[PDB]
Amino acid sequence: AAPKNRRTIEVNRCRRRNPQKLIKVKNNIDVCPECGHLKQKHVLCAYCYEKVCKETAEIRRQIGKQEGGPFKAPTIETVVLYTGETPSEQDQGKRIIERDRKRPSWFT
Amino acid sequence: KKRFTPPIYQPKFKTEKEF
Amino acid sequence: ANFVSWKSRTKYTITPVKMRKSGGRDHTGRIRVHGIGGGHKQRYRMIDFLRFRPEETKSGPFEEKVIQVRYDPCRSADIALVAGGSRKRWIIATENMQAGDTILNSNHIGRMAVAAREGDAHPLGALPVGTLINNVESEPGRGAQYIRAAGTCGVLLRKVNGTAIIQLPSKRQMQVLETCVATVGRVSNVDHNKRVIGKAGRNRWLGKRPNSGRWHRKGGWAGRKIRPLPPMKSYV
RNA sequence: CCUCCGCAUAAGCCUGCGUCAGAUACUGACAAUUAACAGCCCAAUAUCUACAAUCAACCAACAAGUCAUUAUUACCCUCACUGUCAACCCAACACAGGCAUGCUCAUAAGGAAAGGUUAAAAAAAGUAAAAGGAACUCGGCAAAUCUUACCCCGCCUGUUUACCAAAAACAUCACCUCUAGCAUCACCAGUAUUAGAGGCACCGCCUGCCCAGUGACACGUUUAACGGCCGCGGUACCGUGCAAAGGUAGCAUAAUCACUUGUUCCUUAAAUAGGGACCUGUAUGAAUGGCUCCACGAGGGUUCAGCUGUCUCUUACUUUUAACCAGUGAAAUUGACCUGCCCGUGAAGAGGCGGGCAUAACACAGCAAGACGAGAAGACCCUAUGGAGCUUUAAUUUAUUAAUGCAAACACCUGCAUUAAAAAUUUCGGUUGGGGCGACCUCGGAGCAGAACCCAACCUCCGAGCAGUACAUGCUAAGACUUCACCAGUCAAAGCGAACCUCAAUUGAUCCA
RNA sequence: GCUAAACCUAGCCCCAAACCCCACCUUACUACCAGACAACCUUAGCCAAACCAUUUACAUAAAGUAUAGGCGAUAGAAAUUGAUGGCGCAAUAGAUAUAGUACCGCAAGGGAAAGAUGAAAAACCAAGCAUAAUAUAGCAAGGACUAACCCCUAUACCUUCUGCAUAAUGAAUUAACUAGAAAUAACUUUGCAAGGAGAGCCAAAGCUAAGACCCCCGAAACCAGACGAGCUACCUAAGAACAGCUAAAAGAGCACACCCGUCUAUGUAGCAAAAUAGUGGGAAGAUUUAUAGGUAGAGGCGACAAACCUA
Ligand SMILES: Nc1nc2c(ncn2[C@@H]2O[C@H](COP(=O)(O)OP(=O)(O)OP(=O)(O)O)[C@@H](O)[C@H]2O)c(=O)[nH]1
Ligand SMILES: [Mg+2]
Ligand SMILES: [Mg+2]
Ligand SMILES: [Mg+2]
Ligand SMILES: [Mg+2]
Ligand SMILES: [Mg+2]
Ligand SMILES: [Mg+2]
Ligand SMILES: [Mg+2]
Ligand SMILES: [Mg+2]
Ligand SMILES: [Mg+2]
Ligand SMILES: [Mg+2]
Ligand SMILES: [Mg+2]
Ligand SMILES: [Mg+2]
Ligand SMILES: [Mg+2]
Ligand SMILES: [Mg+2]
Ligand SMILES: [Mg+2]
Ligand SMILES: [Mg+2]
Ligand SMILES: [Mg+2]
Ligand SMILES: [Mg+2]
Ligand SMILES: [Mg+2]
Ligand SMILES: [Mg+2]
Ligand SMILES: [Mg+2]
Ligand SMILES: [Mg+2]
Ligand SMILES: [Mg+2]
Ligand SMILES: [Mg+2]
Ligand SMILES: [Mg+2]
Ligand SMILES: [Mg+2]
Ligand SMILES: [Mg+2]
Ligand SMILES: [Mg+2]
Ligand SMILES: [Mg+2]
Ligand SMILES: [Mg+2]
Ligand SMILES: [Mg+2]
Ligand SMILES: [Mg+2]
Ligand SMILES: [Mg+2]
Ligand SMILES: [Mg+2]
Ligand SMILES: [Mg+2]
Ligand SMILES: [Mg+2]
Ligand SMILES: [Mg+2]
Ligand SMILES: [Mg+2]
Ligand SMILES: [Zn+2]
Repeated sequence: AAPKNRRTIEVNRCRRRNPQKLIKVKNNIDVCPECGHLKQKHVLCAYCYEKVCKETAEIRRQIGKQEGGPFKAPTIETVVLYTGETPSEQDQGKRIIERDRKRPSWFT
Repeated sequence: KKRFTPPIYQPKFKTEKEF
Repeated sequence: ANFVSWKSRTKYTITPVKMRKSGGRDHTGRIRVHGIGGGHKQRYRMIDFLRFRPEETKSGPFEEKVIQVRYDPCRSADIALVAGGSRKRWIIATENMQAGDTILNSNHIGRMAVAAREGDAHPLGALPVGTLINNVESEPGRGAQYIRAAGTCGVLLRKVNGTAIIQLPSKRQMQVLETCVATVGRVSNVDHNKRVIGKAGRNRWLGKRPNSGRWHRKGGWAGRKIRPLPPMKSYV
């Protein structure tokens, strides 16, 4: 089947500017109390999540360096210790991942 | 008799143009 | 085209010569004869049809020994490697020609008739009337050209004047100078006529391409034609 | 998780995912592939070179085969040149296609079917399915199983319309007809058991009669050349006509004009199907080959049994597709459209016209009744003094070959004729209740057309294509008629010269003879 | 306000005048070995004759005359006479040309597009859209109206036809380009006038001069000369491939690779101008196939399918 006539710009404007086509305004956006960047209420904050992901990447790189190769996952719990921090009694018997920076305030 | 009209290729320069 | 005939060899030899098929194509490259093409590759064996060819520095009648009788791909009749003096040569083998046989080639026309013995070459004037001959020459010293296929045998009918009358296998009569040489007996491979091809593949092996599929109406030529035997072909 | 692969050589291409920097598998610059592998060879003159290969040994062959030097003379004294990359070539493309060889025969090498979500229809691929098991359908197509038997055609293996037909068509061994007595480019480095031009189609039984006609060959022959192969009167056989012979053997409702679904028996519950038969063919029939038959066939029919989603009768699920989100982003089409339904109208089937009815606005997903929907200036049919292909026993020719004969010259060549072969050029009228067939095509009389004239019809009816008489049926000339043009056809006063035409049609231009 | 719009000179057209280091024919652009091989030979056809067949054109004046000619379409003499730029184009124009380049084709061969500042860069306007989607009803307009619509009237255009809203053709739309050439004889207007005209020609008011009438695109075709057998048909040379099993020297069987393409489905602007998946035929031969060569259109080649000869 082929068009029998060219559809006019008036009809085309009707079709493509019908509110069903138009983008819907989102009212679920809100400010993150932690960093103040915008976030959707149900979604996690992009800025804070990126902070956590970068810290996780550093920790995981240290984990890989300590493991030294594939298939060397430890059989014990792991604890991340930052500069100026010593293992506690609970931390005893756990693999220590040392990070060469001050503990982040958000991290606890 | 079989009727076949060979396709006609438009010149390449028309579609090869660049800014 | 750039077609050059493979028949460029100038010196006679016993070695099989590497041939080149034509496929029925003329030197211009166009098909001149249909139904020829492909087939098993073959090597040509130079046949000395001038049976009385006395060796260099020699003359007169001479004998030769049959080393072997060999199938020839280029010929219906099988050939024989006949050796005499210090030379060998391929010749056309007669029916009852075995290895080790002695073959006499002479140019002498005696007053009487030589006792015909199969395989030997004598001038037609020296043969008894009615003897079976083959490899007959049109002219004295021309070389054998007639009665060369398998099982073909000419007949010596008359010897009037210094001429001989020969019944060719096609029954045509031929007058030739009695000095021209012809071998005694019939050509070998007499049963060649009773060869069954069996399959189209064997024809293709022999090198005969299939006939054209186009249907031809048969004209007035088609009907059986009974004609009087043509008159004698004379060469005197 | 996949692995068709993959790695090399060849061929092809020619720097085409190496580095750096800019942009936004691109641009510019820089770099690179190093010969041993491969290519690029050989001083002459003669002279040698029968004995395959196949583990080469037995064997068996046929289609009869890639693999060799010597003699003399020359001559050493001095390792260049070129390919080497890649994700690659031919297909307009990073194209599911094409693409030789050696190894790897599933991999050591090479790769990723899912952009994300949902799990609507319709669509594609696949799997499973109660009971039934072809009841579907043109047909067991497809799918599932592994499955019998009978026919037609063709013997068989092969070949063919690349891109709608793979066949029963073409070829084919076998058989047969015709032609040819011969060598230096095919046939053939051959010679009648050979070669070529053909027909038919292994084999088995056969291939009947005919040369009157045409053709061919001969100066009558020939049908395995084109082809043909009957009647009449009397009551199957008794006589006769005609013909060249009157269709023989065989088979037969055939793939065989129609009748046709021929008539029967078997087969089915039922059969225009299939198979077996017939006083079954005046349109069967014998190398335009006839019957029989072994094998074989993606050939065409029929069928037992099984099998199954073919179907009764559809359902469920997975993947793809799909819809939604993101990126990128065509195509035919399109007069403008503010683009409803019914009836009627009309260029003879209306969204637009008339009378009614209906009627806020726009999206999204489906559907295919219409827009005489898109697509290809319909391939069907007709027309065109438009083409082309092919065949001839269409018209015109023999320039060209081959023969002859006559000249010319002393067989060849040249010129002129004749005959064939091969061809070449060109055409294939019109009317027409569409075209074709049939009929007709010009002229006159009568109706249609009653009365000045004129009037069509493939409307109705009659006729003509002369005949007779005369030889002034001579010559001239006003004025008129006119078949609706012109051409042509008509009448005619007066005058000269003399005597003292009938007939409705009864015909035809120019040029040229 | 975006796409965009414009622009003036790059050049070209018609005339006049004037005559115009090395490598490379082998596989061209390849330093360096016995050759022998050498060119000349009527154009045809389309077309016109309304077909087609003989035939049909390739200074002035005599003259379109003598002649030729299916005496018709048409063809057509000779004697004789005397002989310095642009009322051009200006980037769809003018050369095809920025270039015979890019690109396309095996080859012969075909064949493009386009650029715009300034003295110095060492300084408002087409279509289409957006601003700004839409309100019942209808060739979209007109009469109107206070009022856009509502009311009433109105069957797009062109071509073709007896007759079209026609559900007959064309058209999406904008810009640019794109199609009436001329004699005879007349008519009008001048000049001169029994003469006119700047030899020739005409003339019983004619002659001389001027004005004013004759389109565009489209075939299948025909012929000539080139180019093509890297596809395909067949052939030539010298090569290569064919596992495994059954059988046994087989145009044998099953079956891979390989070749082919039976049937179904999908696809039908497709992955593909003939493919994919399944299924299937052959697969030691009349097999398949790599390389090079050959046969060329009045032809080749053909196990004739009027097959194939660069879709
Ligand atoms: N009609 C015309 N006149 C030209 C043409 N070329 C040059 N001329 C004329 O030639 C004359 C001389 O030209 P110039 O260039 O001044 O001089 P020139 O170079 O000596 O001239 P030529 O000798 O003609 O080359 C002038 O009158 C030009 O108009 C041309 O093509 N056509
Ligand atoms: Mg035949
Ligand atoms: Mg993927
Ligand atoms: Mg997806
Ligand atoms: Mg079931
Ligand atoms: Mg049924
Ligand atoms: Mg059944
Ligand atoms: Mg039914
Ligand atoms: Mg099936
Ligand atoms: Mg067959
Ligand atoms: Mg077969
Ligand atoms: Mg073939
Ligand atoms: Mg086909
Ligand atoms: Mg084929
Ligand atoms: Mg097919
Ligand atoms: Mg056949
Ligand atoms: Mg049935
Ligand atoms: Mg999207
Ligand atoms: Mg209606
Ligand atoms: Mg919709
Ligand atoms: Mg329709
Ligand atoms: Mg349509
Ligand atoms: Mg038409
Ligand atoms: Mg015509
Ligand atoms: Mg009149
Ligand atoms: Mg004409
Ligand atoms: Mg005309
Ligand atoms: Mg003159
Ligand atoms: Mg231009
Ligand atoms: Mg605008
Ligand atoms: Mg309409
Ligand atoms: Mg219309
Ligand atoms: Mg029309
Ligand atoms: Mg249209
Ligand atoms: Mg080739
Ligand atoms: Mg094998
Ligand atoms: Mg086999
Ligand atoms: Mg045929
Ligand atoms: Mg045909
Ligand atoms: Zn945050």
